[PDB]
Amino acid sequence: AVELISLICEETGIRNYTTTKNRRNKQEKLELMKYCPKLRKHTLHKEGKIK
Amino acid sequence: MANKMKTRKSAKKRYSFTVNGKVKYKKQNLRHILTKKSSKRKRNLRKSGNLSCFEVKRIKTLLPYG
Amino acid sequence: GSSKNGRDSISKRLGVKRSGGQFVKAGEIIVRQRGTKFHKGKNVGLGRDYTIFALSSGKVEFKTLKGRKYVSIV
Amino acid sequence: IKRKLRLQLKKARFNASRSRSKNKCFIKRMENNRKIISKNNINVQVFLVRSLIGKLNKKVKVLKALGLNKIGDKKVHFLNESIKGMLNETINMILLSEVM
RNA sequence: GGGUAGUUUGACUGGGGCGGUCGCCUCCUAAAGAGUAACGGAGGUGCGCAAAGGUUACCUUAGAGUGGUUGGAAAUCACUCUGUAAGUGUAAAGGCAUAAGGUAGCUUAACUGUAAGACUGACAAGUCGAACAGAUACGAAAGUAGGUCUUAGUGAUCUGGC
RNA sequence: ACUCAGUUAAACUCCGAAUGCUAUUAAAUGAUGAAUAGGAGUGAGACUAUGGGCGAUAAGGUUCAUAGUCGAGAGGGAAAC
RNA sequence: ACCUGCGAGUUAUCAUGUCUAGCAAGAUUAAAGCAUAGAAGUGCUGGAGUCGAAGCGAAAGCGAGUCUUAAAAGGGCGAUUU
Repeated sequence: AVELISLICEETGIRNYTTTKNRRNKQEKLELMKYCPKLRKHTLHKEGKIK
Repeated sequence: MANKMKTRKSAKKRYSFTVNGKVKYKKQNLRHILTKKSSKRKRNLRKSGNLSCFEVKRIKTLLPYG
Repeated sequence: GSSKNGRDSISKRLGVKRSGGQFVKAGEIIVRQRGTKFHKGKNVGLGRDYTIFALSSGKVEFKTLKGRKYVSIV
Repeated sequence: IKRKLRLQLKKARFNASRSRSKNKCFIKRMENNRKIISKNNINVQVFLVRSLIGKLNKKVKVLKALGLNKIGDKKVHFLNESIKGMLNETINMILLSEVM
């Protein structure tokens, strides 16, 4: 009941990070302030698919 | 020419020789499931390494020309 | 009726790596341990797994205070 | 007769067949050696009188550090704490005489 | 589609077979560095957690005795003695009063490029790491934060997909 | 439960050796250390003196730790061994 | 069974190490040709090719530096002392 999700930089769309998240516990759309190395600046990353 | 020693191709495709003996190679475990592995572990696995001096003689036998 | 058990882990090689009075340089590992069997004193640091390491060159020393052992670099 | 018992018995008889005269000679030698070692800062001559074969590894290393490799080995040494400790370790295999 | 052909069907094992077992973690065996066998003696495990993480600030149980509607030996509250035996997602050990225990606010460092110097080690691997640059989080600041108190929660190469 | 007295524990320790391990210095012992290059063989051990586990504080039994011997060692002694 | 004979790490090439001989930042020719000889030679001709002389990086590419990177900021592999 745990899936591998990918955190995507909002303003570039690059899949910068991958992480684990438990489905059937929140089924929300996890957002995380992560550092986007393309921009040398922190920004918002959203949950998304892997494949 | 009748009997030139054949190189071991599967070894050629993985080993490299430095100028004065050492052998360069690519580290393992950075090919596959990667989410769980820590970032510093992955960063160290990316950078290439040198083999221990104990394998160099066998490798020099495997790569007779390279 | 065979044996119900027989299972052991790999030995982890803990213990004191540099003896008291030895000369170490910066970054040396002094103790490997689970938990603060030895606590940190002057000029040493504690890793995330309670390893004791030397922040500067010097000579290791162990002191005892209230029954607890402290490691320092002097 | 059972082999366990006869081996025990044969070994016990060999061990017990030692001569008190030889033991007294050994005791006299030990007393002399201890008396000499009790001194301090003298030149002492060390003879090796028992072989190195079969002895403990540590003691063989001590004897080779003193300089004796064979029976009949002669070495003069100046008694300080180090030599005194080595002689005490290997007292049973040496003969100490004093160099006037 | 055994009509016919080419092959596979493991090892350890107090003979073999049957049975049981094969990764990893904790303790003893283990003889006071480390290491050290067995079909030796006992357990857990192929996770969970968007908080049970990070930071700042503020606090301490369990048990014995005594007094209280349900309430009795024991639920909740007050006090005395006791001073960690309580509690630390999950097994056990080593640790934890400065608490690593508990509560609350903010927050995402559960970062990127890196790394002097090491431990463990046949090799391949694994682990600790001051400190540097960028971008932050928290705090007044010094500083801390490169997940989880630490020690199991894992799988090479080749091939293929995004 | 509490008090006094007396006991058991490899997986209990309020305490804790003797040895061993590690560092420094001074002596002592003379190619025993380390590195590189070339070339192997070995990866079936056994016994004794100690510390052990398993077995039945039985076995020339099984499996670990220290040292020696045989292995690869002639000679003398333990009647032969 | 005895005795006497026969009866097993060789040859051809490649890699690498050492020894010997020679040259030297260069060393060396292979196939093949000519001449003489009839003497399956050995004296020339023949430099196509190979190994050194620069490495690093997946490569492009750059070069006593190169790659990892905004960074010689630290290291990895080099070298200036062949």
